[PDB]
Amino acid sequence: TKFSKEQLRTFQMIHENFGRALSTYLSGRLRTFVDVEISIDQLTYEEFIRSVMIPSFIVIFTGDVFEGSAIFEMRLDLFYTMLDIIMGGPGENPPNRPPTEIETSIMRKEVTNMLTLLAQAWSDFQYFIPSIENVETNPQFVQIVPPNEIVLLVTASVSWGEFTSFINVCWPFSLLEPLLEK
Repeated sequence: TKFSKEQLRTFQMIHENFGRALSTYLSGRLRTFVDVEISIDQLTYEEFIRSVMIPSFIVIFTGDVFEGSAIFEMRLDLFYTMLDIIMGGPGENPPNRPPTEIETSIMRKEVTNMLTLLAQAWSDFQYFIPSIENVETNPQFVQIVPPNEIVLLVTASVSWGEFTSFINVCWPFSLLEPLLEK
């Protein structure tokens, strides 16, 4: 429904810390300097989901302590750039298609690492171990909460060279609400 002023301040700080960890992690994986800027916004789930590209890499995840799911979404340009470089290539001119089984297998591990960094960012406020529930490439098939429910959307602007892409983490209010006291 809404958040206190203290509450969004806490969330910004948590994810700014995630962002710094993400920058170091991605700088390692893409073997170049990767800048990460974190912004936070509050909007309806329908507004978020309609902003998502077809196709994308959409990972639905939860934690041992969460009653419900959250979303980790990565643009495919970043997905294939990372993937190519991780496999030994230049990261030049990425395709625009759903990933194959092989590519999903490799990049799921990367997402698992990044979710672990997200969990580490949260460690003072709420311990959790992330687990991946589902992976989709079309946001039409992603309806974790009702359209009008408010979500906290964490946007990571990822920039390297002349390129700039995005990773989003979507936290539904119904997931955060029982934790808002902390």
